[PDB]
Amino acid sequence: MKGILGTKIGMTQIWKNDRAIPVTVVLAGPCPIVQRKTAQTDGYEAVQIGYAPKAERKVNKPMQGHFAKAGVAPTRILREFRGFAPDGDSVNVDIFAEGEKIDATGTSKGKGTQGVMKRWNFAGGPASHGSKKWHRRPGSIGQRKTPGRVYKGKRMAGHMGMERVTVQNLEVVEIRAGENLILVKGAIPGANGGLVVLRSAAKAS
Amino acid sequence: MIMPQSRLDVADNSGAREIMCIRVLNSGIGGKGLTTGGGGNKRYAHVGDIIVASVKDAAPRGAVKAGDVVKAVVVRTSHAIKRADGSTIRFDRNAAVIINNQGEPRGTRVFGPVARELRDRRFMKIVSLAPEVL
Amino acid sequence: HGKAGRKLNRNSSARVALARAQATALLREGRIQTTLTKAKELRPFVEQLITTAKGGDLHSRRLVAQDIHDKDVVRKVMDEVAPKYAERPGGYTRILRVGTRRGDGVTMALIEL
Amino acid sequence: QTHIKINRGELLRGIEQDHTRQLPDFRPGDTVRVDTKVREGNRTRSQAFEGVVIAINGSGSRKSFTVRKISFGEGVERVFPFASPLVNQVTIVERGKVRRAKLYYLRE
Amino acid sequence: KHPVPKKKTSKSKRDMRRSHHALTAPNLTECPQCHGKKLSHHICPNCGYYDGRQVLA
RNA sequence: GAUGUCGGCUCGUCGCAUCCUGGGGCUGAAGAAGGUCCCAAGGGUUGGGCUGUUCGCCCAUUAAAGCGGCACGCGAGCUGGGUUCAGAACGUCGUGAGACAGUUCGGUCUCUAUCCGCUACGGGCGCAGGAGAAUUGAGGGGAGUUGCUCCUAGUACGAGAGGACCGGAGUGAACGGACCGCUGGUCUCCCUGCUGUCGUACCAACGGCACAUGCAGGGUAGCUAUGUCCGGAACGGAUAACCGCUGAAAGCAUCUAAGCGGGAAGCCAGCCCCAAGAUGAGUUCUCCCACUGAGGUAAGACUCCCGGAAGACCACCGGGUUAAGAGGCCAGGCGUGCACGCAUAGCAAUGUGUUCAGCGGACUGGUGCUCAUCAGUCGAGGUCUUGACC
RNA sequence: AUUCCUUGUCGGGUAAGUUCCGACCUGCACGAAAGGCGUAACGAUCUGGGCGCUGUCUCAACGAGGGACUCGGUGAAAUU
RNA sequence: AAGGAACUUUGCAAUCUCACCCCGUAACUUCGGAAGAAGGGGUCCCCACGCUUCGCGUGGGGCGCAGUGAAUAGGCCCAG
Ligand SMILES: CO[C@H]1C[C@@H](C)O[C@@H](O[C@@H]2[C@@H](C)[C@H](O[C@H]3C[C@@](C)(OC)[C@H](OC(C)=O)[C@H](C)O3)[C@@H](C)C(=O)O[C@H]([C@H](C)[C@@H](C)O)[C@H](C)[C@H](OC(C)=O)[C@@H](C)C(=O)[C@@](C)(O)C[C@@H]2C)[C@@H]1C
Ligand SMILES: [K+]
Ligand SMILES: [K+]
Ligand SMILES: [K+]
Ligand SMILES: [K+]
Ligand SMILES: [K+]
Ligand SMILES: [Mg+2]
Ligand SMILES: [Mg+2]
Ligand SMILES: [Mg+2]
Ligand SMILES: [Mg+2]
Ligand SMILES: [Mg+2]
Ligand SMILES: [Mg+2]
Ligand SMILES: [Mg+2]
Ligand SMILES: [Mg+2]
Ligand SMILES: [Mg+2]
Ligand SMILES: [Mg+2]
Ligand SMILES: [Mg+2]
Ligand SMILES: [Mg+2]
Ligand SMILES: [Mg+2]
Ligand SMILES: [Mg+2]
Ligand SMILES: [Mg+2]
Ligand SMILES: [Mg+2]
Ligand SMILES: [Mg+2]
Ligand SMILES: [Mg+2]
Ligand SMILES: [Mg+2]
Ligand SMILES: [Mg+2]
Ligand SMILES: [Mg+2]
Ligand SMILES: [Mg+2]
Ligand SMILES: [Mg+2]
Ligand SMILES: [Mg+2]
Ligand SMILES: [Mg+2]
Ligand SMILES: [Mg+2]
Ligand SMILES: [Mg+2]
Ligand SMILES: [Mg+2]
Ligand SMILES: [Mg+2]
Ligand SMILES: [Mg+2]
Ligand SMILES: [Mg+2]
Ligand SMILES: [Mg+2]
Ligand SMILES: [Mg+2]
Ligand SMILES: [Mg+2]
Ligand SMILES: [Mg+2]
Ligand SMILES: [Mg+2]
Ligand SMILES: [Mg+2]
Ligand SMILES: [Mg+2]
Ligand SMILES: [Mg+2]
Ligand code: NA
Ligand code: NA
Ligand code: NA
Ligand code: NA
Ligand code: NA
Ligand code: NA
Ligand code: NA
Ligand code: NA
Repeated sequence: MKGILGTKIGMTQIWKNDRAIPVTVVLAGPCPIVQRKTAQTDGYEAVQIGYAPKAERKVNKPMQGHFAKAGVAPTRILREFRGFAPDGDSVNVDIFAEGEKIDATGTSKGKGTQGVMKRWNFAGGPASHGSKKWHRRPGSIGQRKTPGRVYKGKRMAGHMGMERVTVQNLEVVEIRAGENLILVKGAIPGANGGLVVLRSAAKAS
Repeated sequence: MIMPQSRLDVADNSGAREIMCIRVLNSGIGGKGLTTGGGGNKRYAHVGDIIVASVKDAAPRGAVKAGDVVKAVVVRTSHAIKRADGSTIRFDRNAAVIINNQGEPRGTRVFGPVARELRDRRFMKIVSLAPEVL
Repeated sequence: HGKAGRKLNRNSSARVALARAQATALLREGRIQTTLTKAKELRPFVEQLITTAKGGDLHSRRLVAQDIHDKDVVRKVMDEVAPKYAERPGGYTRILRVGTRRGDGVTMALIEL
Repeated sequence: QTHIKINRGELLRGIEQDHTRQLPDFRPGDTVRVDTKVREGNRTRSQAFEGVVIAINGSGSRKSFTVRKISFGEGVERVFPFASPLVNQVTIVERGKVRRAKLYYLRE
Repeated sequence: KHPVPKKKTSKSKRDMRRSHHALTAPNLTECPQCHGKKLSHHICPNCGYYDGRQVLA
């Protein structure tokens, strides 16, 4: 249900009680509400929400027009949510509590054109027994005269990375209201300064 | 870590000097004796982990002789072990303690500092024979 | 990935003898034309070299001599150029791209002080 | 991906100075760390490690040091977070004369 | 040679392939000094200016 | 006028006559452990000794270490151990040249993909105006394993010993996704040390070559599993074997013909990702608009430049002087670990002080010192019919 | 190196050995100049075991350089 | 990193080893040899003294992780 947008700032050490908890700092800047998607007026229930602030000199006339309807301030990023529909704007306070589990999603770092050993784990071949197919290079791709063809959606070299990724059940260690900061036990995908979306625990234990 | 084929030093007077790993188990000690393994993989024996192994070089006059298949518990790895406070421990050599199906030491005493995940793993008697618990 | 920090065109001794040779050249001649890439690569190296030499301490000089193996030039940068560049924050080097070439079809450019 | 105007360095410091702890000026030579050991159910033990510092890795929360002891004819290195809450105090036993920041040669 | 093609290719196909080979026309500018057409962010190869005059005519 | 042979390695996918988990009936099923049959292919199905082996036996484990198919799958993917080339030898048949139910040592496995097929990524056009951005989801893929312990409870059960289904909690293995804070790896010139030789006239200090880092020690960012974080599920609908309710034909009986219920790791949905070229091309917010006789133009974008945790090229993101984008510069962090020079001590090699020194790639900020100047190209005036509304 | 039956039987080494070593014997089909048996030394020979060491493996990572990729210049081939 | 032949037809390949001095060196043997078996130690700089000259020996002292400091450089053994 509820959630917000922020920036991955980094990972650091942090003891809680008597144990060393690795955490990942996230800036959940205040998020304005720019549009209310009513199912009646649209077709589904949702809320549009903005993040990084932009200079009006950089904002398209149309986009300015959009922002004027609610009249907050031009922002660089907009996204939507579900079942979320409160009043005012979207600060992580009251939203997330320390101890609550959360689904943290973002765009991974991408690795470009990675082989199969990297991409799909694979296993490649013997490095000593006399080859020409060391490191990677896959084995075969099919069978033979039967379906003389390779299966749709199979394991080959490709673009690894740049994917939407959602990690589930992360613990909210600490929350600094006013500094608009939040700490999350463990690692979140994507790079520092990356966009992250922190959503309520969807289907949890 | 620990894995089969991997020669260890014996931290006890069970008779055995150096023993080679035969297979890594899943240290199922508790309740009555030692229990059946939490699986047939596990590729590395951590500390406080029960492994099976063969005696390779043992001393003349002792409870255990060369060629003997026997289970032992790992007391000292060169791989580093991370404690929950955040600290870290590691020993210059890898050693174990030969035991029996009840998990008790075949020797009369232990030689050298034993880990401490051993206490966690409920290896009370080992910790008993042990000089220090680092 | 590949999120490092420098350029390479050949090996390790190379990029060096290069940056050095070219730095020397520019310092000596005040402006040279070269490939826009080689120029880009030279800019910061040489800027930094002015800043070293821009110290006056015999140390700073003996530092500079590690790169500039030409004495007349070390003296130039040391006693003439550095001094002059004393009031300006940092780095007076600029690049002007001329145009494409005929031999290999590579865009050329001028680096100068 | 987002391009906010904000110093992240300072941001991290802010959430890390609350977990930073300053120790005696050691660098070479020996040390005795008196550590608590309360993970024994209820009883709280105290053990001392005394050895030769050989590591000054990190800073802030992440800062730590590696000390090496020979205990019962067997080599032993420990690694301590300056800020570990299972560490009471640390004392310099004596200072040492060395020419580099590591000492990974004391192992042979 | 393992890398041999089965049949010769058709004029049609062999041209469809080439439907991505058209060079882009250099977008040229008018030089505000010697009214000659030059290459953006470069130096007018004619008069030699670029905000005041740098290269030798 | 050629369909390359065994085994392995690599990579898969499918059948069900099901090795393990799941649900059942029956028992010579007390319990616990089993036997047998029926339903059920979601996932899983370990590592080693010998042998070319496929098999098979053995060591040590496991819930389990299933059986087959795909040209006994897979050599324009690898190997070349086995087997039908040329050498040699033994046994052996033959007078011989030679031969094989034999055994043995040795013996070249061919850089470029046209088309289809597959993985990644762009260009065009379409989607009845030209544009910026937010999206529903028809559909499609991924995922799918499982042990042990504790509680229930030492209860039901049983002479005893032994010892539960159900339910409720913890912790592992292997696997996968992400991540780089920790632990470590690497870090091809970031710092230091060392040797021989050559040079900067010599001394001192340095540079080069000894690798495509001379050698050694260490190491930031980045990248990285052996490190860490998380996941498999709950709920729900319809079912399989099977188990029941009401209940006729056999005015008894009966899960069955009408009707209904319960019930599997399976199916559908749920979870993660893609997805309007879903040519039936969808929805919402906002902007410029009613020129001119194909072309000036608006909104808007492109080219060009400077870069980037984006990347083969394209593409994607940021910035482009109303500027903090990169470099430089400043400060700081971090790495190296005490510079040159001078002074002192010593016959000297060295030591000590100045000196928490000096040097410096990637890190974190600040600052208009440099370059992003100037300018060009492209880009709407929105078909028709029917219906409704003022 | 003659072995078929056969991975023969026992012992040695190994946690586990079809090959290897030592014996025995039923030598399918050993045998004294197509020499029998043994032998120090020798061997880029063939077989088995051990020590040390290691990316050969568990299991891959990082780094470098030369190509692969881009632009300009020159521009083939088998095949069909 | 940890492990160290688990790889595999086979340690294939690639490591370890590596010069010169000193100590020391098995079975077996045709007494020549096996042998450089194996294994261990040394190795730089300065000063003084000594000697047979480029050096070397002895003693004392100094520096580094390391002193054939870079290059050239045997891995060994048992058995058939
Ligand atoms: C049915 O399909 C088969 C039929 C078979 C009889 O023949 C094969 O093809 C043969 C060929 C590939 C050779 O394969 C070898 C090894 C082997 C293991 O099989 C893989 C077999 O060997 C055995 C079993 O002992 C095999 C007998 O022989 C190959 C290695 C070469 O020698 O390549 C060589 C070299 C690369 C060249 C480029 O130097 C040239 C290509 C080649 O030679 C010459 C001299 O050029 C070429 C010019 C030529 O003469 C040819 C055209 O006839 C091809 C050959 C006949 C066919 C595929
Ligand atoms: K480190
Ligand atoms: K005859
Ligand atoms: K769907
Ligand atoms: K290698
Ligand atoms: K070309
Ligand atoms: Mg094929
Ligand atoms: Mg077909
Ligand atoms: Mg070189
Ligand atoms: Mg044909
Ligand atoms: Mg053919
Ligand atoms: Mg069936
Ligand atoms: Mg039962
Ligand atoms: Mg073998
Ligand atoms: Mg067949
Ligand atoms: Mg086949
Ligand atoms: Mg062969
Ligand atoms: Mg012949
Ligand atoms: Mg040969
Ligand atoms: Mg093609
Ligand atoms: Mg699906
Ligand atoms: Mg992964
Ligand atoms: Mg870091
Ligand atoms: Mg000279
Ligand atoms: Mg000198
Ligand atoms: Mg030279
Ligand atoms: Mg030379
Ligand atoms: Mg050279
Ligand atoms: Mg190095
Ligand atoms: Mg993992
Ligand atoms: Mg430099
Ligand atoms: Mg900066
Ligand atoms: Mg036999
Ligand atoms: Mg035996
Ligand atoms: Mg005769
Ligand atoms: Mg010869
Ligand atoms: Mg073996
Ligand atoms: Mg591999
Ligand atoms: Mg690489
Ligand atoms: Mg090591
Ligand atoms: Mg070793
Ligand atoms: Mg094997
Ligand atoms: Mg070899
Ligand atoms: Mg060398
Ligand atoms: Mg050699
Ligand atoms: Na270089
Ligand atoms: Na299956
Ligand atoms: Na097996
Ligand atoms: Na199969
Ligand atoms: Na080929
Ligand atoms: Na080539
Ligand atoms: Na249960
Ligand atoms: Na035997």
